[PDB]
Amino acid sequence: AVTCCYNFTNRKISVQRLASYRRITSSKCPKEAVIFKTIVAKEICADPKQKWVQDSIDHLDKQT
Amino acid sequence: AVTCCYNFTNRKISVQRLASYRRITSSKCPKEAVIFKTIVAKEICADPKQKWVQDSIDHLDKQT
Amino acid sequence: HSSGVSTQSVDLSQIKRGDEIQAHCLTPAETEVTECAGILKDVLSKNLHELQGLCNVKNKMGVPWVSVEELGQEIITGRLPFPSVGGTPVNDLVRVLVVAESNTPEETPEEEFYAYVELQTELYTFGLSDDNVVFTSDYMTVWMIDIPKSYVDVGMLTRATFLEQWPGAKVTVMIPYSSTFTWCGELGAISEESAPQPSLSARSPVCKNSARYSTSKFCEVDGCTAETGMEKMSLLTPFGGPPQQAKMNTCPCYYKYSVSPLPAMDHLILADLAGLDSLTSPVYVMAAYFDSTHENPVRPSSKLYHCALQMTSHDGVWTSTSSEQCPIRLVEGQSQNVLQVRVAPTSMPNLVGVSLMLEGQQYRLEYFGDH
Amino acid sequence: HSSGVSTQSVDLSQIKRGDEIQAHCLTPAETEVTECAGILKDVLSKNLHELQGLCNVKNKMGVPWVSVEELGQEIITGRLPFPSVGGTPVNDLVRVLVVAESNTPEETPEEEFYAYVELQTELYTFGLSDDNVVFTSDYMTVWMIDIPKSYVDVGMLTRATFLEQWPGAKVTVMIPYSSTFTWCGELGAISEESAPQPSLSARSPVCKNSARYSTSKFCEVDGCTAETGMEKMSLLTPFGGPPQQAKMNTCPCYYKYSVSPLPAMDHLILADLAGLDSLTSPVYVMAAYFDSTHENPVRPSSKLYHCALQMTSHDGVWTSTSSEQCPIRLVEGQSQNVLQVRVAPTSMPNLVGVSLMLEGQQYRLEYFGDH
Repeated sequence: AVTCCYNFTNRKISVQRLASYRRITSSKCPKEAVIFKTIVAKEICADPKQKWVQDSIDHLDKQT
Repeated sequence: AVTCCYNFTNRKISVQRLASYRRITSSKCPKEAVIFKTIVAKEICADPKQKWVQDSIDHLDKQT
Repeated sequence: HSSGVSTQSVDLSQIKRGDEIQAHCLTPAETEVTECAGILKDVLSKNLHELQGLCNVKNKMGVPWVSVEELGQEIITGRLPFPSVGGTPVNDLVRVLVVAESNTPEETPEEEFYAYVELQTELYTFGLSDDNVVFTSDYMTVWMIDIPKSYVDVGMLTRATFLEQWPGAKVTVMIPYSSTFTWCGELGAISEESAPQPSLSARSPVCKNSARYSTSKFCEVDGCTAETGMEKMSLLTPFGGPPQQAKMNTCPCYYKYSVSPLPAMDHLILADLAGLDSLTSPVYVMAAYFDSTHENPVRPSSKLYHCALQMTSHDGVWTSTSSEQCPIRLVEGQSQNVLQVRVAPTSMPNLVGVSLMLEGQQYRLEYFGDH
Repeated sequence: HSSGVSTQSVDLSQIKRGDEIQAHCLTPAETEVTECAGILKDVLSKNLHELQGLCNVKNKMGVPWVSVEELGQEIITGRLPFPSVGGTPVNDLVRVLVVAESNTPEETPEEEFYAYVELQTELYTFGLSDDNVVFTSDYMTVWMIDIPKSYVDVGMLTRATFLEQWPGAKVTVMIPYSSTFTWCGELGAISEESAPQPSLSARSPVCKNSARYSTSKFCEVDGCTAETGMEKMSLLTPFGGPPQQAKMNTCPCYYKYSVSPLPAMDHLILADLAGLDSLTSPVYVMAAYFDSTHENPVRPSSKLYHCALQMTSHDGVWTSTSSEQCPIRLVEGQSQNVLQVRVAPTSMPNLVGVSLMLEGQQYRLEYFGDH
């Protein structure tokens, strides 16, 4: 039931294809990660430290 | 007319196939070398520092 | 036979000056033969075959005698099935031991035993000269030489030149991968006619086209799901192979390459071995990985590592050695007839390979490249 | 065009803070972007294209735009035709500069320019992260990163990911081979459909089956005798190629491998180039060799070297630079329309390769291996 991130994409995603996004919170998970959900219902692992991830987060937030 | 040695064989030769042997003496040559002549009239470059070359030389000498 | 794979325990304690050998002979210490030369004379004279006790594994292949009429050179050459990735330019040096010998002929021969061994790589050819000698006897020679680990791998060619087709003639290359693990690559001379008779040593790239594992897209097709417990086993042991059966799992590739959320797993089985109930020699499993600590993004230190574990039988029970560093570990599978190689999913990203060595079988699993 | 080979002189004296760049940006100095980051800001702001003046040679290939609908990633990837052998595990590090840019679109785009470059090798993938940035502008980014020279060679793959198919988009890899020579590998994006349009860059193994040259046996057949002056020339420039004509000689292989007495020669011509009377850019010739000084047979230091010479035209006359170390040298051939690459026969044993670079043509001559 629980899925985690073991690798982060070092490649930015067009904010035009990112539906939602949640943060990893489960204790069964080993890495702190931001999971982006695309407009095609696909999830991808990202790194919070990275600026494009953060900024992409300021957009997803200031739109709801 | 003058030929020289630019590489020495690191492989020993059976004293049973070595006819004669001469030393490089020409000034037009860059490396100090012992040239072994086989029983098949073929020459090979050797290294004086090496013991098998020297010993192979003690045989070729104490037989004439 | 003229070829095969063997294993034995290596207790340095009960090996004459064992510690000393491993220190000056198998470790890149002094830049001269003297130290090791003087230790071998003491040891090898009391026992001319002692060095065989230092190999945890021995992999031998039968090579045809190629002759050189013109010079009277009987030559044997071969490509050893190196167990793991040698290293990275960033690694240090390995001090390998080379042994050339043959059976002592009951009839005094014409010339004195002789052998010239040279290990060639695409660029440089390391030729064991006289200055490398650390021991000599009527029918045996030992050389010592330091080589950048990256060079010791597939590609390196071994060539031994003799003046006769000595009986029982063979060359050995002792390669220490870890302070406590030594692998011996041996070449045995066989008749001119005979065709090369290798050992059952295979090399398998587990993640061909690592791009395929960049996401969870093919997970379902590959059969790598929380359901099957991320297990997609393939057989490694051929149809004629020994009574033991080894297999590999490719699902870890996802955990090494995926940027898609994957099933949380306590561990991951990289491979398993069946038939321990009948096996009588230990089982070794070496792992090649990169250190976890991160480095300066401006200068990524790619230093490769190796740790070898060993599953042995004590009074019929099999147990595994362990390392507080090693990313993998050996555990008993279902019963005491099955052995498992495990690892934490978080270790995968830095795992390069693993090699399974047991009586008559050797497998080199690569988690990179496509060949 | 979408591909090609260029050359120009690189006078650091007349290049803003040139010395400083080459010192902190192209030399593996500080383990941080700060120094180089602060020099680029001063220089690149006064002139955003200054770095182009540091390349003595530029080799560019046209690569198709591969798209990733799902993520909106327009990606270009390619394998640069590296001029020479990178190095040996025994070598040190090269600090390469990477530049990603595109044409400034007259119409303000939706998102900000973006590019993620990563250089992958069979083992590790060096990805130019944020921590590697040493410069940024509206439509340009510069990264800095140290890599073990042995890694920079054929095998290394270059990949640039953008979010759009930017116009004039291209990635450049500045590789300094010697303190005074820098080679720039460039990737230019072309239409999705278009097929890869490389440059006239070839790699040629001059001594295939080096065994063939172990003795003078095939000398007569090969046409390598004191008579012809040890010259067996083959054409390198194809039928459609530029107005200049380059050729290679394979007779040196004997002087590199032979253990049979060979004809004493003052020098040996490795290659020649015809058509200088019409060429308007300099000609460079880089050599890759091992240091002559001998090393401990117990630990053969295989440190590779590179020296690049340059034949230029001054008032119509062509002259060559020179090095008291470089094993090769450039001399005018018959006339001023012919150029020659020479070397002393005694240098051959340690010569690994040579590369001839001139307007529209690049050739990598290898004196080892069979591919």
